[PDB]
Amino acid sequence: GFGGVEGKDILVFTRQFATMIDAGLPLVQCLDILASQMDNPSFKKVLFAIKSKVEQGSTFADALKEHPKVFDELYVQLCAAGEVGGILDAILNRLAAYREKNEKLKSKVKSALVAIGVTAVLLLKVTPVFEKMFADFGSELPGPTQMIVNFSHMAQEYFFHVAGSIVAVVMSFTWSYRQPLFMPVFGPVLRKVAVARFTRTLGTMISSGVPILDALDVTAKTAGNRTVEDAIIYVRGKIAEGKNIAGPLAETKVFPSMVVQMIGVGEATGAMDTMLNKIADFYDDEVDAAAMIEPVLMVFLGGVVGGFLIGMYL
Amino acid sequence: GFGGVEGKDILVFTRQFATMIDAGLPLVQCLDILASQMDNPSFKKVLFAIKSKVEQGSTFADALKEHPKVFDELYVQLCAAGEVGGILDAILNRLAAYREKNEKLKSKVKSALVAIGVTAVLLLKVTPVFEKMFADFGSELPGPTQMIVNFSHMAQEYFFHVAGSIVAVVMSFTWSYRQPLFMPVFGPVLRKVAVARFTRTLGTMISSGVPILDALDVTAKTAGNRTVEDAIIYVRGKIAEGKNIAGPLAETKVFPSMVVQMIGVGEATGAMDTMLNKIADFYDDEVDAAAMIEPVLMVFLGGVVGGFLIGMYL
Amino acid sequence: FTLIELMIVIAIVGILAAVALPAYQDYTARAQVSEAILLAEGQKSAVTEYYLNHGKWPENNTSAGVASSPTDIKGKYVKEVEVKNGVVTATMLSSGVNNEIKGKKLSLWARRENGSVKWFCGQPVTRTDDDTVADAKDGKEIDTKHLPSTCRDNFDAK
Amino acid sequence: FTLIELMIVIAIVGILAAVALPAYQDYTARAQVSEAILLAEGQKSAVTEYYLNHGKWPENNTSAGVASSPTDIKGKYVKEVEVKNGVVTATMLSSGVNNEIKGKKLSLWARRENGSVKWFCGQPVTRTDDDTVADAKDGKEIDTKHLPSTCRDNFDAK
Repeated sequence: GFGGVEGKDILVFTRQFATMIDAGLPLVQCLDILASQMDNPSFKKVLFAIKSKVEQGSTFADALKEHPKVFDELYVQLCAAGEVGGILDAILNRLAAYREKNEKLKSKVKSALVAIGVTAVLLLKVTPVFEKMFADFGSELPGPTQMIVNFSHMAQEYFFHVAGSIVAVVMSFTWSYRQPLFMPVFGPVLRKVAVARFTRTLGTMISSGVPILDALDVTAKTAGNRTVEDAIIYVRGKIAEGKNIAGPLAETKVFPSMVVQMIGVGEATGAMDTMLNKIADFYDDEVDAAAMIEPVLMVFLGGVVGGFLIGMYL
Repeated sequence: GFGGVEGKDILVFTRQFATMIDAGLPLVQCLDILASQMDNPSFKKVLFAIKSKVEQGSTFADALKEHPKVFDELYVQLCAAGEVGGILDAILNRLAAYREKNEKLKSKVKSALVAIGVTAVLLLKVTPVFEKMFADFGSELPGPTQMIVNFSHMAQEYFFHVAGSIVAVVMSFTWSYRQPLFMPVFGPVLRKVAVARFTRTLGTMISSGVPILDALDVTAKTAGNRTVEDAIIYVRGKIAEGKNIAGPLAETKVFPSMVVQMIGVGEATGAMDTMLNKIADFYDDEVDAAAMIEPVLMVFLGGVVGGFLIGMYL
Repeated sequence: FTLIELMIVIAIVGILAAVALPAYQDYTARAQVSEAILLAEGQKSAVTEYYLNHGKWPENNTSAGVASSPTDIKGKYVKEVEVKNGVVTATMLSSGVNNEIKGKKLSLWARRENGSVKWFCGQPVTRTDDDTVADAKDGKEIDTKHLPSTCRDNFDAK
Repeated sequence: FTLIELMIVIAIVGILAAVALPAYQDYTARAQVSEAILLAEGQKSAVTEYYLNHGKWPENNTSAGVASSPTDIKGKYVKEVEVKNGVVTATMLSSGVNNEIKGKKLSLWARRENGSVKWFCGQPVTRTDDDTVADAKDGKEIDTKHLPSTCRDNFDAK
């Protein structure tokens, strides 16, 4: 018996492979880099073993088959479908987006059938069960009827409470579904997520040995947010013209003073790889902290429960 | 009407004065340095004005009196008590520790009625509500009584469950209050805080113009953690013998590969001041952000809930 | 950083007890008085018979044919019950009762209906003549708030 | 963040009073009617004797030899008791009673057994002949729900 790896940790590693492979590095060199940039041993250890099979000439799909407890049949088949069709790059991008959506969805049920499914049944009916069970403590409560009425009339009068229960359900479903003119002012710009991804990708390609300009040309093709893609094309154009990396960044609001000042050190130090790796880890942890997706649950959780109980009493 | 300054910003500045004054720099030169190293204008601006009074010959206590909205009566009196008794150095160290405890205590109530208050009620009773909900689903559960007993006996037998609920509460309160044989292995070593303080102190004395070795001799007397003091005495001893600063650091785990690589660039560039200032501000921001403070919550969260449910079951 | 759910819920049960304190404290007193009333009654029989058979109100317990000793008609909250000229007064003990009702009392008295009598229940009264009583005004009467709706009778109720 | 134990427990006692409200309100009314019945009875004696001695039902209170004035046979919840041809009706006061029973009444009537009579208790009735009465149908009868199991008699009960 062996377990997989965390949702976070699959995420980081699938993202960073998709990024390196779409950069045109050799698959074995992609594998080496993410292993060598890893913080947990179990990841660095596996990825050396996956790479060891790839250097014997096996496909990535067949190399991941050595860890079926970590990469399930659906993951390998996605890889292998990409390898068979000549689309390994775009299926890894798909898998990275998949792993990101999976981790975010995990944090965000749990915060405040897997665990998400069992916890989501369990939260969706907790209250409405409470409710039915206070309303089953005997007869002649607030709002009931006597049991001798005809059933249809008894059930229709309680319709109030059947309704307050369904509304309670709809609410906890909404919290679980949501929760996992200046025209340019209205466009979605770069977020925290998109800066964290950028920084990880660049930290990744620099630590591997790619120059800054080669890493930026790859990244400018793999950036999801259009306004950031436009930002990064401008940063790369500025750097390729001979402007200093920290100065192309300083023109764009999305990079704080600390980010620019830290990058500006990294330029003079030949340590940009790592400046970016520490920036990226800082951002990835700020991202996963960012907490209102769990407090607003609980607001609607007990607020609806209490609204039911109040409802019939009155 | 004028406001004070932030808890963070009093902190940084009281620390860095205590550090410079305990170094034996002249008080006016201490004042100049922290003003000249400041990032906010309002701080650099005041500290030029406090220094302007000190160069007219006034005490630091009487110079801070020009900003009574920033340095309260209790702060000045501590300074003035230090100045009257010949202990200005040790009362500034006390004030720096005070300001650090004040900022940390501020972040840490406020963090998460705001959102923290609403989320903390909401987490503290979630479980104990679930619990009362499953135990209100009728009669003749695990451990109950029949309703016809006398109330006092019924309530006393359940005392088990009333107790398992309170314990559940105490636990989630502990996680919210805390959280905001190899004998040497058991000693508290250097933390993030202690590295951030060290780096700020050194960034501070180098930017002011002190050499590395003069700054290390002061710092080795003002380091609070004993194991770090022992580390820093070894770093200073190595440097004074003619070993290169990055090489004395590289022997000690508390300095990452990059802190060392960055310091190693600073040695060859004559920019150790700039390097240390940016290292320190990176660390100070990592400190105030700060991942095990959230995983251990959840351990006690569901672990206590489950302990209750099992408790009456049996 | 965290633990406020345990701190607030221990402090809402604390204030819940403070709000439930005066409710249980008059419900409680009102309960201890309802007995002084039951101990006072059931002695109406003796008094009624004595009056109808003789046409004069029983002067004291012995006359009424009841525990010759007032203190022998006590209870948990009742320190006694004395018959004074047909008027039966019940005294509240000093131990085991509210706080503003101990050592306090009420009275039951009757009136000639001619062939029968009618009983009243209320705050302490003294008998003047065979068909008239008056407030035993003195300061030891059980406060109106502690008396049932059935025991709000005035000295001149008819 | 915290305080819901005080808020819910103050709101469960509030709703507990609302559930305990109708129980105390019919237990209460049912109690106020049980007396109209006691005031009605004890007047059976006069009526019985009058009938057995004369063979005719007493026309009114005075005939039956009772407080010549109906209003003189009142109570706390009883506004009076009138004897109308052997039928004794009790009226519920307007003050101090439930709400759906005030100004409402019941009747006690008897029937010749020949040598003796048997009494009935139920909703208001009128006497037709010496051995027959009928529903005093008019809308002021105390509702069946407020009447004891011993006072559910119909106009033609034998």
